[PDB]
Amino acid sequence: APSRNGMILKPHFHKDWQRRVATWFNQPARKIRRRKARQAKARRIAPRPASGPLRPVVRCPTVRYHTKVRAGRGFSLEELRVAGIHKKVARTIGISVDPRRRNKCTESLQANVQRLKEYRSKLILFPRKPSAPKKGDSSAEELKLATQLTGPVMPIRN
Amino acid sequence: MKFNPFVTSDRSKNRKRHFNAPSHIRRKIMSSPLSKELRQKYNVRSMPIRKDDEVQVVRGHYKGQQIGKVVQVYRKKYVIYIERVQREKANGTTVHVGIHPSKVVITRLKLDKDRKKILERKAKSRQVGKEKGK
Amino acid sequence: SELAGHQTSAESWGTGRAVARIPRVRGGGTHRSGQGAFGNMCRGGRMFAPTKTWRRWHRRVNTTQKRYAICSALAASALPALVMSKGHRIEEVPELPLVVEDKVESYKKTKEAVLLLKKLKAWNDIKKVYASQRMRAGKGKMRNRRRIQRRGPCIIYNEDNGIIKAFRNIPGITLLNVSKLNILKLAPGGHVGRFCIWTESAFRKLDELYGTWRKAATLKSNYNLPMHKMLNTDLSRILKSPEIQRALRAPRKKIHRRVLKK
RNA sequence: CGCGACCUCAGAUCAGACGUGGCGACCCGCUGAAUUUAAGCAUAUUAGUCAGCGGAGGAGAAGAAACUAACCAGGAUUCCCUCAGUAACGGCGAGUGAACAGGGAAGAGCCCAGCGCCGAAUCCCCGCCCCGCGGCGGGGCGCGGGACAUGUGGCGUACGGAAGACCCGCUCCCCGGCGCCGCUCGUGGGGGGCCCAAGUCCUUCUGAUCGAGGCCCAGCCCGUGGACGGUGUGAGGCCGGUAGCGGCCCCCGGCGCGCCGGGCCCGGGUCUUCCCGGAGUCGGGUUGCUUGGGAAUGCAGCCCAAAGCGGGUGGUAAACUCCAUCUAAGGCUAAAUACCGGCACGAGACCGAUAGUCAACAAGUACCGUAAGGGAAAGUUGAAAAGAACUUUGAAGAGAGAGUUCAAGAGGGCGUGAAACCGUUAAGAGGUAAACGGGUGGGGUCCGCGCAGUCCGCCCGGAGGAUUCAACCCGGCGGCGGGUCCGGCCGUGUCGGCGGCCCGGCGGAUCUUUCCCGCGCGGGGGACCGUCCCCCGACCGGCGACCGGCCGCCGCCGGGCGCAUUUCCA
RNA sequence: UACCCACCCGACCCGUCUUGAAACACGGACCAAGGAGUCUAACACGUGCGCGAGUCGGGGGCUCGCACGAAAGCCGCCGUGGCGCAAUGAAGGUGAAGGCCGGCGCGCUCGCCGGCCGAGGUGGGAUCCCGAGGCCUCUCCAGUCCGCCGAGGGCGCACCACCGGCCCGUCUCGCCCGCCGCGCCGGGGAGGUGGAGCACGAGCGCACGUGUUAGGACCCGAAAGAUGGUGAACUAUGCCUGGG
RNA sequence: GCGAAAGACUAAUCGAACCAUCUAGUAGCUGGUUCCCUCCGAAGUUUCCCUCAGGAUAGCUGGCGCUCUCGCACACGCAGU
RNA sequence: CCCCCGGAGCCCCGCGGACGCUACGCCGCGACGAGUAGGAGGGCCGCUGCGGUGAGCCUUGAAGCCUAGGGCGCGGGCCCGGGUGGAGCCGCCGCAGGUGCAGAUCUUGGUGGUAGUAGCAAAUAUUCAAACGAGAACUUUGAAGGCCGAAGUGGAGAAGGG
RNA sequence: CGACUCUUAGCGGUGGAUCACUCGGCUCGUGCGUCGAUGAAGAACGCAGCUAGCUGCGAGAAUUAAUGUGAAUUGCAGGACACAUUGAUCAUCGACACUUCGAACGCACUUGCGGCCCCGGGUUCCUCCCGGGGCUACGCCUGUCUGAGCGUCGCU
Ligand SMILES: [Mg+2]
Ligand SMILES: [Mg+2]
Ligand SMILES: [Mg+2]
Ligand SMILES: [Mg+2]
Ligand SMILES: [Mg+2]
Ligand SMILES: [Mg+2]
Ligand SMILES: [Mg+2]
Ligand SMILES: [Mg+2]
Ligand SMILES: [Mg+2]
Ligand SMILES: [Mg+2]
Ligand SMILES: [Mg+2]
Ligand SMILES: [Mg+2]
Ligand SMILES: [Mg+2]
Ligand SMILES: [Mg+2]
Ligand SMILES: [Mg+2]
Ligand SMILES: [Mg+2]
Ligand SMILES: [Mg+2]
Ligand SMILES: [Mg+2]
Ligand SMILES: [Mg+2]
Ligand SMILES: [Mg+2]
Ligand SMILES: [Mg+2]
Ligand SMILES: [Mg+2]
Ligand SMILES: [Mg+2]
Ligand SMILES: [Mg+2]
Ligand SMILES: [Mg+2]
Ligand SMILES: [Mg+2]
Ligand SMILES: [Mg+2]
Ligand SMILES: [Mg+2]
Ligand SMILES: [Mg+2]
Ligand SMILES: [Mg+2]
Ligand SMILES: [Mg+2]
Ligand SMILES: [Mg+2]
Ligand SMILES: [Mg+2]
Ligand SMILES: [Mg+2]
Ligand SMILES: [Mg+2]
Ligand SMILES: [Mg+2]
Ligand SMILES: [Mg+2]
Ligand SMILES: [Mg+2]
Ligand SMILES: [Mg+2]
Ligand SMILES: [Mg+2]
Ligand SMILES: [Mg+2]
Ligand SMILES: [Mg+2]
Ligand SMILES: [Mg+2]
Ligand SMILES: [Mg+2]
Ligand SMILES: [Mg+2]
Ligand SMILES: [Mg+2]
Ligand SMILES: [Mg+2]
Repeated sequence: APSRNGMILKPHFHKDWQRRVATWFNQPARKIRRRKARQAKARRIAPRPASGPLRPVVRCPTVRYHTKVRAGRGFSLEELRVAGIHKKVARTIGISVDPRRRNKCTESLQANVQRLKEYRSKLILFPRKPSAPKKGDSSAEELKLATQLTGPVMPIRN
Repeated sequence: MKFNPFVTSDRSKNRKRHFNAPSHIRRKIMSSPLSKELRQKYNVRSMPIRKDDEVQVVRGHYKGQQIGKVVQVYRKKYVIYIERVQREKANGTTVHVGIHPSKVVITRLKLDKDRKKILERKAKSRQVGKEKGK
Repeated sequence: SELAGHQTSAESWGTGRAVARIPRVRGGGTHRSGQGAFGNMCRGGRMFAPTKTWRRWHRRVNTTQKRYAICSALAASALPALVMSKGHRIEEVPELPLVVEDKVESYKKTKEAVLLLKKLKAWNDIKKVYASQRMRAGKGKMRNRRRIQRRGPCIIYNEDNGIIKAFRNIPGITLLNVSKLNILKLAPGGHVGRFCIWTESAFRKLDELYGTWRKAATLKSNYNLPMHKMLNTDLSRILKSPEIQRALRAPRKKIHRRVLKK
């Protein structure tokens, strides 16, 4: 029974809500279950970017988010045979590989190739064995670091 | 303040851990201090009371200075009986009166193979921590 | 429970058997037969509107609101009138914004922490706290809230270098890190002005923690102290300055008892 | 009229395995209402919900695009915030009602068939030995079987692949054991066992205290321990415990080196020759349920029923027409995600015996119903039974004495012991039922008194008796206020120093890439402005923000003052 | 004042629905304990507080085994996003400025070029400012200080009434256009009218109150409907087998 | 279901069993709705409604305010006249 | 000259201000006070719990209960006196509610008046003596009178009971 | 002062309120995430020196061995034990054991009937008979054996 100038108020409680109410008293304890995992995973893969593998630079689709730039799903294939990184190997050196990205432009290609050239340079490959062959960076730049990169590796700043 | 979670500190929960406590546990709970003389010689503060230890009553109506020997241990009634600790019933038939070990002092332990390794490992533990803090 | 007094299967045979029209328990050869269930009135039954779990338990405050609740909390930790008026037994303390050396961060035996609170003449607060021990009044006894006492002096420290181990046994003492201040412990009970004992390292950071007046916080993102609705908070001096006194109508204090009409 | 292959198909208490049932909070298939709402009601709504039924797991399902989009484009699934109560649906009413993008949690990708290549390169079960045996396996040896040519294994699967040619660069992992070395985060991984500070000190209460004063700093001691429980009250110290990178002993977990047994000749980039995709499916017609999906979102049944520059999608049917974007008809997959069942725990601004679960107890018990089902009531002696010996009356139940107790005015359904109601004692009343409101009077129980209640407090006057000062100076201490702002410290407004400016930083789409580092961009320096800090000088608010001297006054202490003073008392 | 008693006056038994209850209207023997406007969400206005053209708050994140912690603190996350900062049209879409002056197109109430001012005006308007004149002051006059009264005169907030103006939709009518294109192209004008509009802002968040709803919804109350189940030991028949 | 038929009977139940659930079904209709004091204080009329035991809107009511006025020798405004 | 209150001596004192000034305190004037439904305000009105605080109270006696005991408040209620009772409890400043009962043919439990009343009336029937026993109309034995009258109140079974 | 009645109070009953307790709930977190044809969940019947119920157990039955633990158990008995001893008791539990139903399994539900193997008595397999042990359910897989078919053939 309306009275004197309210709104129309279609509220959705006709169905049965009391049964399927989800209260959030887990909320602060879930903050902690995740925090241990986040930590226990970083201590498990000790020298490694804690954030995870490297993701590519990428533009947001619709015209309202035109001008932003994101961290994409994985570096594309067309990108990779420009920097000269085999597609199956990159999965093993912390490079997200997305075999599903149609490259339409050279602008976003080179901009995104640069991160892969940049990754190589500041990448330290612990060699396969202690006494191991080429492409494993020397022992000088092996003692220098055990540093997990807290936070995203090379964060994409708009 | 207690810190360790996985301990209770709950008014009714460890009242329940008491009067449902099995006989194996109830030994440690029915422990009574040792007299100043022994407490010097062994470096042991307290002991589970035994069947034939000697004892002085310290509190209660007939606290005194006479040294009786324990007779039995009502671990179910959770209280001990002593030597001349006794009252006269209506028919003259005397009964013992229970005494809680916490309200009694041991004056001469009844030694054993079992009891000695207890007194050693109690003392060795007491001076291990004093060496750890040192 | 969602099932309080709601697992009975009572029908309310009614209106012609002279009894009540209340849902009464079916059949049986017990007492609980023709009794009355699903009623707030009746034995068994349920309550009115069973307390449900999704009551809005938790509350909210604006960020700046609960920041500026700490400024007024701290500013009143000075001003011994406000402090003593909370019954914090500060009569021998050498100065009210009591600063201590940063040796205190490294004490590791309650003996030293007890010795410090004597030389600063802060014992008397724990002394008071020591005397306020007793049993709570109500049914709170049989729910793990048995004993109660006053609050003691709070101690603030910039780094836990062992100090919280020292001042841990002394009752009433709470430890508050500077970078993590807490209205619920600086101003217990929504009253203002509790005793605080700052260490030197923490006393420096305070202006860099949340700001002086003509400078940013530089540890919080964007925050500065609140301004004043008025500066000269005293008006006894305002009201007898020559500026005000000069421009005043002269008083009227010849209280005119009413005249009886003859 | 025989014997022999194979194809179909039987029988075995044949050799070896495996399935059923239970639980059911969460999960996955299907089935599927009506109360209700619309103020009637049939569409709608309740609601793809309850019940029904099937099936699982420690999570399930989903999942590697026949996607989203229209952008300078994104990139498996699941969850959270958001989109948004919005696009749409609807007797366009009641009501219903998504997604995309963006942020975040997490983040992992992969296999077949086919087309082909390879001497079936394969797999299973037997029998002997070698190791291993409480998740039955590896190693070898056998004309010991059998499956398989109606198709097993290796490469390979669309992100391309194979095969070739030549371009470049040089080769450890896997598993079965056998050991051994570091016990490997709650700050020694999981579990078990046993262990680790300090008063029963003085006095005093009391039935008994764990209480009240006291005790070398809130008293003694300990305090990395002051949580809790026990104990004849209210205990850090009496007892268990508590804290503690505290100790010790087993077991289990998991990771690290060695030995052995076996498996494995496994790359990377360039040019050419071919090689390709899942049919009674897609799609269309139609009918029914479903979504919000509309000239049909999804699902079905029936009918029709494909294609190979094809097919699907591109959210109003249709033709023509261009673009975009995927690759269906086959399969596997951890992580965030859910848990009113179960094991094991922890906590609470919760309830406190008609409350809290039906259940604090022999409770899903007693009991009812043929049965499906229904389903209670009921906690407390004391601290210790010390639970009333004995004498006596009585057939006995019950008493009277006695005794135990701090208490039986705590006696076995016994703490406290209310009201209704009843019993008797005391007092007062009583023909208009009682009760009641206003007003007094009479009587009572007590209560205040008085064995005068004459209530006190100043000041003063008088008469008695007693101690020391006030008044005054002198010594000391301590204040107050004052101004000379006098000397110094302090801060407000202003000015000067351009002095901190780089020995002050932070901020800024300010400016320079003359710079530096890294790859036009990023980082760093240098220029600029706004802001915050040093030197000194001046004016002024000289501000409770002080310090020192000088002064004036006060007070206290100590001296001096001995009595027309100054106090006390009556 | 409260216990008992006495008297004089007054005086019908409460709850309830009701035009009307002491009612020959209904509930009520008595006494104990229990017992009824709750929570959530969504609006709305009022009020308090923080910040203010912004302001958050959530989810995340960074910090603990919580004792107090499942707290507090912090984060270009702080704006991804919501709400606000802008409307109006069904939609393609457009989108809040005028005034003035001078100069130039014929000032043509039309089009263009340089300068000034910038949210227009009228009437009330709390009201501040300016104030003629007074009113004394122990003398006659002189005269600077201090206020009181103060006719009259000015700025004029907030708000109200009105007239103007601008944005968008629609209409009418009419003019000149610009030209990367050609005008079934786009662009401007005058007058009226539709609008939840602008016309130098007031929101956001957090509390609390009141009210209205959706919720079991202030408590108790149907006759029913639906889904699954259990019954022929009574009784209704049929059958089988016995007995009278 | 069963009925030589009365809507009979179906475990004290029959014009449609009993049990549990959906379920706290719905009620414009009865009944109840818990401490004091202080201030203000109604309606039973209007139009519309499958409206006539109910609502919607009018009034009448209260609360909250605000804008001013000037009894501060110096008032405009209103009105059951 | 016509002087200074650290003193004019004060009915005005402007040099310093109440006892009074919890500044949401205190005070002086007037006016006015019916009330259902309803609204609003105030409640040192009350109930339970939490954060504070009361150097609160407490085995020299807390809660509750009981009181022809002394009183305060318009009242909600409150304070004291005694008594019994045997372990905890309240005041103030804030926060939170499952917060106040006469009533609902209310729920559960308890208890009255009715009332020592209705009632212990279907099938004809008992009596004497003894025994036992604390105790006999009612048991047991004896004696007498009687009924059931073999389609039984007699002698055996089924189902059911256990 | 007769009795009755009423009011009030003192005490006494009746009744169980209030109050104070609480080995119980409720709620919210956390870790784990554990059934069964080698016979589950559930049900029946048994089992203590004196034992009905709850609980604990399964003819080895108020427990068995084992390992920690280290002197009780208790209502009363009664006891072994040597408390210098697996050592009383409790906890753990990893050795062993598991009556009858129950998916329940030879066929049936009366508790009745069988079959097939074995080993005791009987027999001297002589068949019963008596006693004891192992099998005998449905569905399905792989393999194995014995087969059937005017199914396709081949050889004859
Ligand atoms: Mg991440
Ligand atoms: Mg209940
Ligand atoms: Mg199953
Ligand atoms: Mg309806
Ligand atoms: Mg209706
Ligand atoms: Mg209807
Ligand atoms: Mg319908
Ligand atoms: Mg539906
Ligand atoms: Mg279901
Ligand atoms: Mg799966
Ligand atoms: Mg799958
Ligand atoms: Mg997606
Ligand atoms: Mg919105
Ligand atoms: Mg729907
Ligand atoms: Mg092949
Ligand atoms: Mg100890
Ligand atoms: Mg203690
Ligand atoms: Mg205690
Ligand atoms: Mg399809
Ligand atoms: Mg539908
Ligand atoms: Mg279209
Ligand atoms: Mg697929
Ligand atoms: Mg009870
Ligand atoms: Mg009770
Ligand atoms: Mg109960
Ligand atoms: Mg009781
Ligand atoms: Mg009781
Ligand atoms: Mg007593
Ligand atoms: Mg008692
Ligand atoms: Mg009693
Ligand atoms: Mg009398
Ligand atoms: Mg009438
Ligand atoms: Mg009448
Ligand atoms: Mg009626
Ligand atoms: Mg119907
Ligand atoms: Mg009516
Ligand atoms: Mg009134
Ligand atoms: Mg209480
Ligand atoms: Mg007691
Ligand atoms: Mg409550
Ligand atoms: Mg009540
Ligand atoms: Mg006859
Ligand atoms: Mg017979
Ligand atoms: Mg009486
Ligand atoms: Mg009584
Ligand atoms: Mg009871
Ligand atoms: Mg054949």
